[PDB]
Amino acid sequence: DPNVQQVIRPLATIPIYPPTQPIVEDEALKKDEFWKTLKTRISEEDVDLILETMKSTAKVKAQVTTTSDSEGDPGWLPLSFETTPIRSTGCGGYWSDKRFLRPRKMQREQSVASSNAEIMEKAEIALALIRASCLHEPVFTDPTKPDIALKEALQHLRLGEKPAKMMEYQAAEELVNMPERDPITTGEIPDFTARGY
Amino acid sequence: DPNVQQVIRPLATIPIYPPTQPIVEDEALKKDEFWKTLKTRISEEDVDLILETMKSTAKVKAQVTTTSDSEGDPGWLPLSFETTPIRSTGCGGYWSDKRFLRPRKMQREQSVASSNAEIMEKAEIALALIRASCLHEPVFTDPTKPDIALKEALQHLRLGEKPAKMMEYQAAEELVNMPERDPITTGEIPDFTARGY
Amino acid sequence: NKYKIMRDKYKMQDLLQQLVKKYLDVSKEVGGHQQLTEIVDVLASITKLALIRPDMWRDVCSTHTTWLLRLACYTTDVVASQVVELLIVAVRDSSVGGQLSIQLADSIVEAENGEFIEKIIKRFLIGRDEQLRWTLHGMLRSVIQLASRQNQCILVKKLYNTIYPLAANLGVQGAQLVDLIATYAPRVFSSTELVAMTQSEISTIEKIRNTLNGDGYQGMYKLMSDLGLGWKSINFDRNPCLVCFTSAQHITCDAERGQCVQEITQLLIKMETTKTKLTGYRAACESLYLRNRPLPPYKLHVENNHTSEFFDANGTMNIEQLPFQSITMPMNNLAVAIRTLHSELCQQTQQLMYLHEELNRYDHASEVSVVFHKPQNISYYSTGQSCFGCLCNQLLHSVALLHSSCDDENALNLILSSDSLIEKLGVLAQTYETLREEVEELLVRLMFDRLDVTTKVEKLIHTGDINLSVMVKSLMYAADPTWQQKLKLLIRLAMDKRDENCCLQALMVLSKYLEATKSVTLDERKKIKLTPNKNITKWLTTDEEWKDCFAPTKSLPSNPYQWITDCLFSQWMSVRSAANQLLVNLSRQQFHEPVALLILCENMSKLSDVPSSVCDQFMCSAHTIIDSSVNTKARLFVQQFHVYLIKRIHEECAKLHEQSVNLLSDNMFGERLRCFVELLSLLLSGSNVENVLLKAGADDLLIFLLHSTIFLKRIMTRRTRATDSSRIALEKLLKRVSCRDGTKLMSVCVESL
Amino acid sequence: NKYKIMRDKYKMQDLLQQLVKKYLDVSKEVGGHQQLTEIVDVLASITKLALIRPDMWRDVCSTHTTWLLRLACYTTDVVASQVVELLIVAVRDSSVGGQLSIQLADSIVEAENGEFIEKIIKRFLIGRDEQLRWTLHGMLRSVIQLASRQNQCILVKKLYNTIYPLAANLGVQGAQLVDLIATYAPRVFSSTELVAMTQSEISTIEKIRNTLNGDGYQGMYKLMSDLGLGWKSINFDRNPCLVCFTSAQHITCDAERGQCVQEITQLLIKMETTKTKLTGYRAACESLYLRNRPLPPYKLHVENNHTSEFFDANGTMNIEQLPFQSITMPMNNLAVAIRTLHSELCQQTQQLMYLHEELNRYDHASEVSVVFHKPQNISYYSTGQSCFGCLCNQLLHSVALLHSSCDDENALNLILSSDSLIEKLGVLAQTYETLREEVEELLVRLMFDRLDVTTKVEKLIHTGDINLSVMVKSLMYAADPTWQQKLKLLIRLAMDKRDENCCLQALMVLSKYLEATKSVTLDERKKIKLTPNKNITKWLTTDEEWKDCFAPTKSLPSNPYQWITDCLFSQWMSVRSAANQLLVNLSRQQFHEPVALLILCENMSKLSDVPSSVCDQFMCSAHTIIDSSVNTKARLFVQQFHVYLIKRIHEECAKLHEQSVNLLSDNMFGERLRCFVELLSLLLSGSNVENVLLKAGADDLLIFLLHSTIFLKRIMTRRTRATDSSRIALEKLLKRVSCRDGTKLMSVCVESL
Ligand SMILES: [Zn+2]
Ligand SMILES: [Zn+2]
Repeated sequence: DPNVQQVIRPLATIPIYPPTQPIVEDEALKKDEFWKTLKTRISEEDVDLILETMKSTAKVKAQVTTTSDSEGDPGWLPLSFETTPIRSTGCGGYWSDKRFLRPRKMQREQSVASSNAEIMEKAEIALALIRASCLHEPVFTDPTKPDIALKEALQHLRLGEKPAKMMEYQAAEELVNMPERDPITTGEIPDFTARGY
Repeated sequence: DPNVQQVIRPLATIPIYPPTQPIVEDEALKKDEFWKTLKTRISEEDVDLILETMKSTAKVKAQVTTTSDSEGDPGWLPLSFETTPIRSTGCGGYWSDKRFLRPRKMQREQSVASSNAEIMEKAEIALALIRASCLHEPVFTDPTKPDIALKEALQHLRLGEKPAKMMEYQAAEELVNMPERDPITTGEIPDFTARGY
Repeated sequence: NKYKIMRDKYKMQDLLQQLVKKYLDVSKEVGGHQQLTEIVDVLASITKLALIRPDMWRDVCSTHTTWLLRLACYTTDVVASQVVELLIVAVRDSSVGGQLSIQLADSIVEAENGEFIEKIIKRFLIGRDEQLRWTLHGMLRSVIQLASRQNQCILVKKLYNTIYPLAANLGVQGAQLVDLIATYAPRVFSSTELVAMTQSEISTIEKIRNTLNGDGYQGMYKLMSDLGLGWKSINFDRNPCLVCFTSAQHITCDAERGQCVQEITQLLIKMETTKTKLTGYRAACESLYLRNRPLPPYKLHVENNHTSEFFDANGTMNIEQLPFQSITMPMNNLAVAIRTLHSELCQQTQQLMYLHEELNRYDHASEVSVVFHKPQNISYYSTGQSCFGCLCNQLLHSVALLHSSCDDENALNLILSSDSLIEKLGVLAQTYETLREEVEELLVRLMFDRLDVTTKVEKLIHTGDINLSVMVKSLMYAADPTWQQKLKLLIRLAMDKRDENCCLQALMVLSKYLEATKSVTLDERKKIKLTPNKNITKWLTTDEEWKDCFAPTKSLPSNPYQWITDCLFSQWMSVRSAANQLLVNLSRQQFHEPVALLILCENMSKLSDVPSSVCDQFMCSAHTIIDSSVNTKARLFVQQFHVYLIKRIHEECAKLHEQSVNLLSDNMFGERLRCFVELLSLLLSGSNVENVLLKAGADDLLIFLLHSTIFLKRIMTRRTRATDSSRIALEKLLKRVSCRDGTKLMSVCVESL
Repeated sequence: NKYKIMRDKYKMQDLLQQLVKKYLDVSKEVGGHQQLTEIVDVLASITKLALIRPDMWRDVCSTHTTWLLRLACYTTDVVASQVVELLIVAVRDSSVGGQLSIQLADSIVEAENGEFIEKIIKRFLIGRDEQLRWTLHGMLRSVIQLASRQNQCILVKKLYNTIYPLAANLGVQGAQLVDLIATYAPRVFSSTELVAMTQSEISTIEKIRNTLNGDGYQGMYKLMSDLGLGWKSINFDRNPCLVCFTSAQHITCDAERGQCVQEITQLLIKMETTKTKLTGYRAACESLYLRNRPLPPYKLHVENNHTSEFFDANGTMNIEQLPFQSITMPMNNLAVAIRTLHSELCQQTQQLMYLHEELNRYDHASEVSVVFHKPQNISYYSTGQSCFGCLCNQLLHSVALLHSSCDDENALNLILSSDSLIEKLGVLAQTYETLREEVEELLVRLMFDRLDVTTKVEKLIHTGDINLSVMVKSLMYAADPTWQQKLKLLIRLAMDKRDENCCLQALMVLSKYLEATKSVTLDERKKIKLTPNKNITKWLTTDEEWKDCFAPTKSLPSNPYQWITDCLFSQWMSVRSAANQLLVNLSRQQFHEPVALLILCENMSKLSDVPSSVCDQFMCSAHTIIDSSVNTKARLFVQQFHVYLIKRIHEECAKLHEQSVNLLSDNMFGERLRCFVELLSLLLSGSNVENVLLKAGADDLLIFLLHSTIFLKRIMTRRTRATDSSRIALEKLLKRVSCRDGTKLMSVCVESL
């Protein structure tokens, strides 16, 4: 069928629950309270593995059959919208036919060096604009070390502030519906036929 | 059926072609050239009837079976639109039920004299506003005489200007489609198989 | 007959004995279906014979009012409804010959310090069922009309101070109560109490305005209005509002309870999936509105793979279209799909409520009697606190209360002195259509003979914060001694802006003013005075009353009075029809036929400069004005109008060969010629007077008729219907002229040859 | 094989002999069906053998080009199409081994001083049939590419000076010709001719703008756009445009001619009635738009009683509605009715044309041969001079010509120096959507490395005469050395107005700029410099380049850089998704993962102040950024992010009993708790590294896990799906913690007891 298009296109779902020279510590890490508290909780091999993972950077490279109430794997599903605004119906494609010869909206001719420089400058400006939005401006003494950079960025928030002495959670009240009884029944009946003649 | 309304209501059609003390002339009428010309065209009874009519004031008091191409009586058909604007769908009738008791949008209480005075003043202002729109402001010395008022209103337009010496109307050109013949046929054929070997 | 009356008395008293005894016996133990059935038949039996003798039933009810009130208050819906109807029959059906109905109403109000009536009002007047709300509205009306002053006051204060706060988050369920309060508060409340109520309602209006302005209802309202889905679908992926959408085996052992728990667990997943699908559809609806591509994907939280498959199968549209359904059909299909999903969500919510009710009944209410009323947990499951419709309805209730309180001078002063209340109300009315009408009405009340308020509202209209339509509404009510200022403002705005809406409103107001003169006598109508143009110019420019017009604060634009005549040929057909109707109405007034004729003759020259598709209303108006009467025809003939018409026809015929050779020009030529020929035929045809007119004026149109008929016959391929009609009418005129004057036709033919 | 080649050559030349002889013989006398049938078979036979040896056919055609050109020019459509295809096969299909194709193209162009090619172009290139228009477009392309310089110039001047004026009033029929001119004029025209053509196109643009502004197309366009009928129904009661709507016995004696005349007479009445009905429907459509009642009646001219009965029967609607089709269904029904009437009018027009053609053929062409082409009187019956679509198409043709001429310096100067041409083009693009795209493209061409033009367009955008989207388009093309100014303007407008469209456009542009970095190597990407905030502040406030930022003409508003983060929780979901996509893209850049983590942690606190329905995209972005890599998980764990998450969970659980008891609050609580628990589970689950992290960090979350699990398990009636998911995940975490550390769990339970 050539007159039917896909205007709402689901993409691949990202699952939420996953399916289950030497490197030495710096001077700041050895003085860090949480680090020493960690060293007394696990073995030395585990600490070495944690440190190696910390200091390293990852090598970056129809029909419906499932029921609504079915159990499965939760995830995030992205939807792409290849639709046209209703106000733009029948517009914007006057010269869309490939058989036309006029030079249409093609990209300009640029050398490799100039293109790379322009791309890098545009990315730099965009990154500066986004980075200025942080409430606390981060200062990076050495950005090639990931742990140091993350520490410098996040150390002022005091994420490690332990919750205070915790108490028992007060239970949330439940939904109860007890129909009201007549107080007379839960505890003199006049003779209606006596008077009134 | 209670869920169907009449949103377009035709009214009665006005047909276009109709189905086929003494009163004496004033001094201006006797001096009017057109009146003298009329006096020499018809009898005296006809002139008396015309004058009497001129000087007097009128006593003011489903299924489709007809085909599109049918012949009939032309006329003006008015259509009334009892529709609701689409932006106002489901609005404006919150207290429309007749069982409500709050004093709704009713008219204020007025005595007869005050109501008549207000109506007359409003009509006066509306008439003045509409009358100001004329290109030539009319002056009425006596509005109780209809012929005099109409003459005073319309005499400056010179409606009586006769068309000049008329000539023969030049006929409009007709639509003709004469296919173009080949000039060769309307008046040496080479031997194709001779050469080319 | 007295024996029969005594027998009926004993019968009803024994029946009520039976009703009370059986109700008590059923309430003793846990009842069943059969337990309340005979109660229902007993109630129906007393109902059937009660309307035979309503006065005696009133006496019986007044003797034992407390028992009936208790029965209505505590039993289930079936019993309580019939008992309430019995009370209504006892109260209203009497002929109020004495004071007995007054005593009955007083006993109903006073009974148990008003606890019983308060419970009945709380249960039925603001309940789910609309019929019971109307029933209690009627009962309250009767009781309030029929009671003493102190009891009336007690009941009204009870309705406002206690019942009204409970209906705060129910949109249309509090309509009847608000109506009763708005009707009866100004008569039984003191000035201080009215002022306090006005202040409370102002605070409620401000709170709702902040809520509407804060949660982004305006943009989403605009989105739903532009797509045509309607304002009732503001948040269709939300948990449904039960006010606006009105729409399991009895547990015995623990295994069935576990099954019910599992069913609830599955239903939660189903509801979540349905809401996710609705969210996806809402994102698509938003994408149809925004003009920017390649807009990014929207990510949803899903519990399984059902949503992805659903949008794979159903996420399609039709690129082929049949004109002019290129937009309507896809939107209709989208509306159908969203309706199906929303209905499914509503049924799921109802089933969840039923399941939880059954679990609660098994857990706790397994031994309660079936005769007692079972409350429904509606306040927990109803999301009315964030429903656009319910918020607008509560705003309407507050506006109604303010309008009802405006009759007090102190309350009116408080309303007028509030911090920009009028501007806020105007902006609210402008933004949302649902609030526009009633708010406008309140403004009309504040725009009474007060002049400063009118000046403030006019300044706000000039700024652009209040619609001009308010003024138009204010002009539709009489007995207002400040109508001249508003009329001046409307006329000036129509004269300046030349917008279609302003012109249409002004023309309709003027036409109504002219039409209103049919309600008075002819002697009053004959008193209209023909003032010069300078008077109306002074009225427009300055700020004087009409009677005083016999420094230039306001300045008129370039020639301003022409606007009306421009409206006679407007591109908007509604404005065209309005202006032509106004002209016809003007033609029917006293001493104003010459004015309409002059306007017609002045605007005749526009037929050659405007497309004929715009002039049609003017042609109809001209036909009507000329056909007003035979006397008008004779007067117009004496002024040589037929000479003008024949000259126009001659000029139109002589210039055919200069025009373009295409269908449009021929259509325009035919339409203009048809108008002229129809006017001439109407002038010269009719009764014997028109025959005399045709006979008298046959010398100056015979040769033109003959040559125009020949010229129209010479056309073969450029033929339109209007040209054929014109040729036929001209032939009729020529044939009728030459019927008894063949010598003149012969002489004319000789002169032309 | 040479014998076979000679036989084929003789056969083809003999077939051409028969073709010419039979064509002449048939043209001698009035032919019939059988007269051209064998001609058609001869053409088919010579075609079927032509593709076998295209070079020999090319030679034969080049020898006798004039006869084939004459046959294509003069015969009917069936013969002419085949002859044109034969010529195309002769020209294109050769391998251009030598100059033979050049000579063939030159002879085609030069033949009879170009009369034959001019006639062919006039007949087929701008004809009714689109396939033949494309065929002639291809033939002209091949001839122009394959000819000499002088012949190319002659052909292009002929196309522009002669053929182009004829297609003035045909909307889409002149598209191919305009395309050819726009492609080949700048290469063969001199500067003076290009300037003259530019001036002519500017004059055409001004004339069309005056026509559009004068006949009231803007208001009626708005009316049709607001009702959803579409811009293609601007005047549906008008005589149909034949370009935009593509869709009798042979007279022998005078009686049949009289019957044909009578049929024409009846058809005129039928067409008039149909147009009157369409006018009534148009008046109803207008009434659905205007808000003022009791708007007056509209009067129509009728020829009979059919229209009144039609509107009595069909003038109904449905008050009942199924939500949310309260608007869509009536509009769809109205569109269906108008479509039916319009189709009937189109068929009536076609029938009228056929009847007049038959009458003309009988009157005059009763003896002409059937082999000659029969012209159709389309220019008379086509009302394209007042068609909105055709006017817009001709405007698009002029815009394309201007864009093609912009390559010349003098033409560009003339365009820039015209009287407010840029402002007029911007206003035209803003008013009508059909013209928006292409006009914008031309503006982008005028907004090249020139700076003054950019300043003028920016001033016009600030005034409100040109849409900001133009700049966005200008930012989608590289190699422009003035992009910084436009980027500054867009960023400032998004920062100030906070309109949904401006924010969406700015966010998409920034996201595209960030995504473009995947096209370069890692060494180039590692050269990003982390400049302080003062540099970007100076860039925004002043008018310096980026490299120079290392008097304050422009002033920033209150804290301006927060806008992006505000967009992370916008009420418009498109803006929400755009901002979150931008954040995820930032997370993937060099040395910028800590920045994204800091933004995430700073905005985590907003979850308690905003409704959870708005935060969902932020939750997805947080999940993605945390799940970027295992090393990120370890680094975040060492910074004690899990302690923060467990504190948030504890605080959320402890404050439940303070919240209102309704469905909405429980849903929000469940969604927030689910987000926190999912983040914690993602942090602590995965590979062996995450198992080590969970083992190391079990002392500071065990008791919280236990007590939160108990608290969530204690809920029975206020259950949501999110709460169940959170409970299940917490139970999984607790079970996995206590699998091999039961002693710690026992100690914790003892401490809690
Ligand atoms: Zn609601
Ligand atoms: Zn067209």
